Amino acid sequence: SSLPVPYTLPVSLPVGSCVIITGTPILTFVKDPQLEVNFYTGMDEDSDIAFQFRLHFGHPAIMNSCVFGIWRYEEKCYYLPFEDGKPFELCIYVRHKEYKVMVNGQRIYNFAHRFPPASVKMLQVFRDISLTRVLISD
Amino acid sequence: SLPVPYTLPVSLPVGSCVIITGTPILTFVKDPQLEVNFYTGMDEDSDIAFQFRLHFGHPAIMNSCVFGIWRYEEKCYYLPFEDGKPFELCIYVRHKEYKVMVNGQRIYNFAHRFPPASVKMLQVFRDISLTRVLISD
Repeated sequence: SSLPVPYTLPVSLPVGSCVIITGTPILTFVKDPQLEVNFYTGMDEDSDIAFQFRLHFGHPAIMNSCVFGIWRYEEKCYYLPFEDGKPFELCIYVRHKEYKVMVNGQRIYNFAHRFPPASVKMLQVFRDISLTRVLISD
Repeated sequence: SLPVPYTLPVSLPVGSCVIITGTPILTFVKDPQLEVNFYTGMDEDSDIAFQFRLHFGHPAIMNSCVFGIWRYEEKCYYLPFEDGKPFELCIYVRHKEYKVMVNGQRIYNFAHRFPPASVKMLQVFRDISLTRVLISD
């Protein structure tokens, strides 16, 4: 039913295209389960990354003390309410000057291009997910 | 709805529990959170023995890697549901630690950095409407 993880795919992502990534979080093996998506400008692991998207599936909780006006050593964890992950659709739409990032149809960010979109040659998707679909749409 | 910020003189001996209930407010700021401070005095310039900050959204972090060097991170929070479901935060005072529970789930044991007797004031604020604040034992 799925795709191997890590998943690597040569891609062309011109303006007007969209990367659609769907899957289910795996919340049972690591304390800070996350999704990582990389857009590489070449085919090697050596090459530059035009755009990395990392999404944490938990809620960060940060604890600390303030002594003599100075915050001290931070202690952090990720709160995971439900123990099954909510299936997600990540959509990265390529606009002329930005990537428009949507999670479950909700726009969360507009990331201004730091390389021309045509520089992207390869997509990588990995970490704490069961991968269902990866496609490039228009 | 209790006023926010909510500040309360408290005594938190071993065996007590701070119970805070409310519902997140997700519509005014991009990174809605809950902040709870245990102060060691009544002044706002008092020391904080324990702060608990919870982000109601999911952090998403974006960056580029150029010449092998990660560059400037851009961060945002994904806020699903519709609005946040109500929450219960329980901070149990044990002999050596606070046991932090969210919605009945123990998420963290924070070792005391001050004797719990040092705590004199509780403050609860940021992006919540507050329903109850009580100290039980």
